[PDB]
Amino acid sequence: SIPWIDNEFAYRALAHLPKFTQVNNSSTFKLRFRCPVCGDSKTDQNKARGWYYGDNNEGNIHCYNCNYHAPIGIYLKEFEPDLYREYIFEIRKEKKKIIKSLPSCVRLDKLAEDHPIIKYVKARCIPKDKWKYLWFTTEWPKLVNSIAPGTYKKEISEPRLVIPIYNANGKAESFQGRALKKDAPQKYITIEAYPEATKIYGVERVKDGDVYVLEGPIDSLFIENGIAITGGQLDLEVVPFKDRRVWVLDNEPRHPDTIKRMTKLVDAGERVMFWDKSPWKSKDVNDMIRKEGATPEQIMEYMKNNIAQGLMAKMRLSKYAK
Amino acid sequence: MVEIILSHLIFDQAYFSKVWPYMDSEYFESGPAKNTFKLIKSHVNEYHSVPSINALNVALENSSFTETEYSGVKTLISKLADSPEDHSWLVKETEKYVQQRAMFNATSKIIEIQTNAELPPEKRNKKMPDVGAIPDIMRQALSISFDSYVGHDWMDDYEARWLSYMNKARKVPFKLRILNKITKGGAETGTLNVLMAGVNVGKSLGLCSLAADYLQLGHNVLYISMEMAEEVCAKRIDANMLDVSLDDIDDGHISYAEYKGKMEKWREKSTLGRLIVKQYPTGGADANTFRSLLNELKLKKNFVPTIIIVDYLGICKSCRIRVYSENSYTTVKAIAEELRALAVETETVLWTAAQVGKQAWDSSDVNMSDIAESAGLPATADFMLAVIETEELAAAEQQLIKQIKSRYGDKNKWNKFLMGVQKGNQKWVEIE
Amino acid sequence: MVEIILSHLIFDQAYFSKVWPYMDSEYFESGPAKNTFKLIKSHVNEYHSVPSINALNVALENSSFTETEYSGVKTLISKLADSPEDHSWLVKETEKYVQQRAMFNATSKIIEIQTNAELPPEKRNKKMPDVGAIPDIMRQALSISFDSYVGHDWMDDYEARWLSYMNKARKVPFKLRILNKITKGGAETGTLNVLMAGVNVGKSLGLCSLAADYLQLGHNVLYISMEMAEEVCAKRIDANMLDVSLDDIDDGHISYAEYKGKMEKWREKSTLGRLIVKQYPTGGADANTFRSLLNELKLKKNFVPTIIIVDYLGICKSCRIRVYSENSYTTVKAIAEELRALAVETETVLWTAAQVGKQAWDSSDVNMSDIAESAGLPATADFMLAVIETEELAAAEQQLIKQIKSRYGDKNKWNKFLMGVQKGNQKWVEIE
Amino acid sequence: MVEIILSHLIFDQAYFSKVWPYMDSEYFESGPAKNTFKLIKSHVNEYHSVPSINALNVALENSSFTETEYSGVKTLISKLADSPEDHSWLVKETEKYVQQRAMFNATSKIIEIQTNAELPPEKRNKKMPDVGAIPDIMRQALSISFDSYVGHDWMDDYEARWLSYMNKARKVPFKLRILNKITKGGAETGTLNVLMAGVNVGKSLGLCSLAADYLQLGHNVLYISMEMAEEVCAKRIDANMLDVSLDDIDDGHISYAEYKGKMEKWREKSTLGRLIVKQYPTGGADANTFRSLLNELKLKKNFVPTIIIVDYLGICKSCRIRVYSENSYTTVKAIAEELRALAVETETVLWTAAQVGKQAWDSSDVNMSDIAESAGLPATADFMLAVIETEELAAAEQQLIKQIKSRYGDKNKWNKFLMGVQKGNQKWVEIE
DNA sequence: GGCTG
DNA sequence: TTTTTTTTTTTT
Ligand SMILES: Nc1ncnc2c1ncn2[C@@H]1O[C@H](COP(=O)(O)OP(=O)(O)OP(O)(O)=S)[C@@H](O)[C@H]1O
Ligand SMILES: Nc1ncnc2c1ncn2[C@@H]1O[C@H](COP(=O)(O)OP(=O)(O)OP(O)(O)=S)[C@@H](O)[C@H]1O
Ligand SMILES: [Mg+2]
Ligand SMILES: [Mg+2]
Ligand SMILES: [Zn+2]
Repeated sequence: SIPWIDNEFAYRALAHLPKFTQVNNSSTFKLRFRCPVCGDSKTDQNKARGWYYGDNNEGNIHCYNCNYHAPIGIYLKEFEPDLYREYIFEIRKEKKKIIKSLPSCVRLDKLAEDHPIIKYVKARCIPKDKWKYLWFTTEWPKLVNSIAPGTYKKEISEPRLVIPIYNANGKAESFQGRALKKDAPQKYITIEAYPEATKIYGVERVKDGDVYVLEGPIDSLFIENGIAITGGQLDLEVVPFKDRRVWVLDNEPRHPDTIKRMTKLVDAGERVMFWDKSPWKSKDVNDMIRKEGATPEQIMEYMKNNIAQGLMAKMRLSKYAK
Repeated sequence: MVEIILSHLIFDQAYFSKVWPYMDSEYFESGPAKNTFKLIKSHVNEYHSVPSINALNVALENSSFTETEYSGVKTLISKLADSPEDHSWLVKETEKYVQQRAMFNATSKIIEIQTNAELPPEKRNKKMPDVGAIPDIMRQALSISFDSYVGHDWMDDYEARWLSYMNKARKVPFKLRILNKITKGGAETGTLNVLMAGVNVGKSLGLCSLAADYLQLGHNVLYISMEMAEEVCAKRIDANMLDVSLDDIDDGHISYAEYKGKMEKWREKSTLGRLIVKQYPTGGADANTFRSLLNELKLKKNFVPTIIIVDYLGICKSCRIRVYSENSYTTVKAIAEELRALAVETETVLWTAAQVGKQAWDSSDVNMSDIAESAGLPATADFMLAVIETEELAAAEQQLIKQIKSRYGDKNKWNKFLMGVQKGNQKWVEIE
Repeated sequence: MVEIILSHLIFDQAYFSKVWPYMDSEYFESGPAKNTFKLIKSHVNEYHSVPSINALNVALENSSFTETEYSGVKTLISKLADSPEDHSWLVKETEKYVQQRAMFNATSKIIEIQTNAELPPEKRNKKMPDVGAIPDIMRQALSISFDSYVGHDWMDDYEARWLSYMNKARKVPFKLRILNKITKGGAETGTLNVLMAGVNVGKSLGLCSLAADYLQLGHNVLYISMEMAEEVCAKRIDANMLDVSLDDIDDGHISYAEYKGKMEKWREKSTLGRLIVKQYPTGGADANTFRSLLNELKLKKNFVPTIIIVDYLGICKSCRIRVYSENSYTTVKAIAEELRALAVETETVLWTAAQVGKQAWDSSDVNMSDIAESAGLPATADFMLAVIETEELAAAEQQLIKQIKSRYGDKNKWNKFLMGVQKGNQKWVEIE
Repeated sequence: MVEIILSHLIFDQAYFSKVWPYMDSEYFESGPAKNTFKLIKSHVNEYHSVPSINALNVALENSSFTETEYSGVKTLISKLADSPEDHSWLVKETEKYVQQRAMFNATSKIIEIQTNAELPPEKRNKKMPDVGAIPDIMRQALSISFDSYVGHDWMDDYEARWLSYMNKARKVPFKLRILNKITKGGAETGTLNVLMAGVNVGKSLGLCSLAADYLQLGHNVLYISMEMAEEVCAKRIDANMLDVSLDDIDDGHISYAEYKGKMEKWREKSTLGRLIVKQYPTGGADANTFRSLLNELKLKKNFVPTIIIVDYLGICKSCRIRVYSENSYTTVKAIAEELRALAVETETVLWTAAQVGKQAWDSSDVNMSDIAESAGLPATADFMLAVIETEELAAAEQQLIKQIKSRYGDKNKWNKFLMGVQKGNQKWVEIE
């Protein structure tokens, strides 16, 4: 198919749609908009469940409200035949910033031992030394607007735990804020100094031997050579130590997305971790530590004797499925 | 009370043996309870015994479920515990819960039926019952009690059988004594009775005469005609009942005054039923069509027939068969089986007609091997009759009946009785 | 839809007289519509006539309603429509509206009954019907139809049926005295009538004679030909109508002047019908293509026929069989059934012809047993006329017509009759 | 389920006897489970008896491991309880667990072999097998089970086969001396027996007589009828058992005193079984429907049949072939195979009836080639009898039961034997 | 703030 | 919509 011309035609046709958004990352062409087929959610007028994907082999539209999915050509012919004919004829026609200041931030290692967040991190059972990499803020929106103005409409006083993300050079080019309260718009609000900032945590702290890729940076704290891809799309290329890295996901065997990711990793022949014999059964490492009492050295012992790759990984995954 | 039901299924043999055969997965919920009951039912199917807690939470729950379903099932299984309750209150409460859940499911189903039928065609979700069969679903939901009624025990149910014998609550007597002395009281309710006559020998004079007799006997008669219009069949019935020749109604020798007088004389009699004639195109009506017609008659005209007369069995179509078959053996047999199933479902005496083979034409005797369309039709019929008036009986206004297959009695007792046909009045009279 | 219903209750007579007995207050609403209908019903009860707008407003003024009710009723009364919609659509749409509202009310009532049933027995309403009344209630919702016509009801349609016998509503005359004599007034609508041709008997001569006779009587005739083109069949029709011999047209004896003069003379007569000749390839026309042809003629040509004449039954194709054979019994039986179904569903007289059996060919007398189509044509044919052409009859320009199957009347009344066949003009004349 | 396996190894005894030989240390784990199983195996090797919990603690004390795992092992032996689970489920679950672990170990071994093969020969491991051993070892993991017997060995199992000869354990006598003589002990369990005859000849009569004879021999007989109603079959059984003619029941020549007296006289017998008569629509029940019926009969009452009389297999439907997808031959063969599979599964004698062809309806002799529908039904049947009735036989109240197929004896020793048939009593009597 | 096939 | 095996049935 012809992705670029389809993307252009979809852009022309859907420029006028409600909630139209040009959600285009560095490698994908997605358009977010309110689904004209169903008007998206009747209750929520700000929902834009109409999505066009040009990254797909053929730019395809799908609504998450009316569950209407089709190619761009089908929608164009069934809704705008006028430009559809011109498009179908065209078918054969073609034929960096570094964060330097920490306003309203007090590092946990230098924070007072009586601070409530210190007590919470004790409930989180984080190693004391790791506190020299985490700050606490009472003015997270204020701090972000001080560093990146216009981010927050109001600089409300919100206490969060700020983990700066240091590049291999050790330069904080981003930061993730964890809301202390159980209720929040997002558990981990991550803001980067520049769009090309590193999405991998602990890169500056990588040592010799195998490197363990985890989910949460706090989880990586308990682990030597623990790096954390800070959200985003899992891309092998952006990940260093492509020779020696070790994949460690959450212990959620019945969860479908986790096993999908693990299948993706193993099909790339990677070296992954398996929990099919773990004495603890919590979802993640920190949960095993705080609940099952799991201690980090036992965890490392288990993991160094549970890494599998290739056919070994595949067969050990089959059993771990369910 | 799902938790109590599950707990006493696991931890009570008497309660299990009492309530398990009436348990269904569509009674508990769309969450943990349904999954737990699925595990229990799978274990009972596989091993014919009630599972324990270990079997539930290891041998069965360690299979395939999402995280939320797994957590719910684990919590429910851990919550199960034996509780001392009387085994008369538990059964009654479980029966009430089952009845309530059956009613809830039936209400949801009929709501979905109405919603589906409200939608226009091409999106009507076929195989879903029509709006006509809403009350039967509710009636089925009402009778969902825990009573053991599987079949007819010979020794345990002889009282009801004797009541049926003494009441004779299966026979529908004829108006002809000759047909009653060979059927031992007439035809039975769930039966398929057949006439075989040939071409222009009868085969609708006989059906019309039987319909007229049943009408005079107070029965509701439904005449489904595939080969004749409603008006011509009603004219034959009028000739039979008004004692007027069929030609006289055509030439015009009968006045409107006497016609209306005879009709009103018949109306005032309390011993007169209702005859409804419905025509379908030749080859365009099946058992499903007849069921739809019955439902429409019951809803609109409040008409529940006791006699159903199909003018011709061989020019109908099979509801089960989807692709037309050139083999007349299978199609006619399927049609006859469907008609007899309809008769036994509606408890209606079903009369129909069959065509004899060309060899039997102008033959003084017609054997069962002269059936034309299919040899499976005589196997499914409860009573067959053959009309063999060749040449001399026509001059004497007679017809000879052979009694080829008789399931009401011995067909070798009174094989021939020489019925008195009258073609002008379209009726049968005896030779007493 | 409620606005239209109220407007055409106020401003119509036939609609009122048709839909008033099936109109209830609970069918409309719980707001302005219900109040307006209550006003209408009160006025019609106190004064047995449809109220006017001024009278309706006076009644609303002298009524007990609050401010919001007063405003709603006033607005609705001011919003009435006197538009003259078509009656059939109006009746059907109001019937659908009434049925939907009745179903909704019944479903709500059964839900309320179930909810009341699941309440402390000491604490429940006594007026609420028991659960066992649920299946009956829904039945009353399904028994709502403005007009009940399911089949022909004996003793309930005797006055309409008599008007059929006196008015001969079904008969279509023949223009030949002998054929009218043996059919008691001609052939009937929704029938299949066939001609059996023996030795030296063309099948299309008789069909063209019948088509011409029907054309002269004012009937719309659709002639579907298989083995011949449209021009050839219409040339046979011209030979019969213009009195020109068939060979004279090919030779050129008749000039354009005489042809046009005769055609315009026929066109002047108001007792002439329309003839539409449609050609189909051999075996390429089943009795489903004819339905499409009729639909196209009705939509485009506005031509709705009363007579359909198929050139030859054997050449046709059975839609049910799909597989085709030059001379196979199963196909002929299916073709006859499909054509008779088409005749019944279109209310038209359908004519066709077949070849008699070889033994029938040699014998001047033709027996139903002596027929190429045995038990297939003398089972689906209302009338089967047999045509015999021997050497002596041909020398006298005659053909012996024998009646082999007559559903219309007695087959043996006038079985044999001599017909004056003219093979040049393709005509049948009577014999004194 | 390693905890359950270890607990029932230590405590349960028969489970230990059945499962211990098929136990290896590689099947459990690489952690506490493996250590516990190694301790148990060492103890059972030292002392040829199952150890106790105190013995396990002593073995842990004297034979020690590294404390890291030793704590896990000592906390692993704190949960092994008696937990009296059922034996069959425990054995099946242990077999499934060991099979799964064997498959996992085989896959890991073949992966390791492939990895070793990739390595250069300089540093490759020597203990690992070559790649050529990958298939066979996989087979060694495929054929792992607890079934010590894979088949029947002629010389090894000469014992336990002579037991089947002393005690028949298969034969069910017929209550008729002639049938026992021609069968050498009666019909066998897990067999399909067929009575073939023409239409209206006695097939249901013979089946009812057999059912009555079995009922008199203390047998549970389940009569499944596809055509006749339950009351009709029960009336035939009453006529056979109560020595009252069918005419007497339909003419009122028997009083309620006689009927109840005879029924209670039969009830007082200790040599009487149970007869459940079940009715299904024609063509609306299959082998799975029969299995569901048997399950509900076993649950809702203490009824496990030993004789199953299906009225006619030809009017059933296959549980594998879709409806009317195949011809008569394939469908009837599939139905017969399904019925025989049901018979062998339930270990019951299954009697049924079949129709003969149209050509054998008036024949004094019936051959195996006269079977209607499939010819695979004689192939699937274990015992087939042909019921022949002629005018001379009917004049003497006799039939001509002929052996068509016999897997119980030589069909030629007594091929044709006369049998008196009382049609009024629906009874078979033997000429003596 | 993402999430489809 | 044709094609080919096998069977079963029926009609001539
Ligand atoms: N209008 C009539 N007047 C007098 N006799 C009639 C009339 N119609 C039919 N008959 C006679 O009734 C018999 C015809 O049988 P019907 O009851 O019409 O059914 P059928 O004709 O045998 O069925 P088929 O399939 O059409 S042959 C013959 O004996 C006719 O002579
Ligand atoms: N209800 C009955 N009343 C009197 N005699 C009967 C009755 N049913 C059967 N008979 C007699 O028993 C004979 C055989 O009947 P059945 O054995 O039931 O027949 P079948 O083998 O099931 O075949 P069908 O059903 O008749 S095609 C009949 O021909 C009659 O002589
Ligand atoms: Mg007829
Ligand atoms: Mg029977
Ligand atoms: Zn949408």
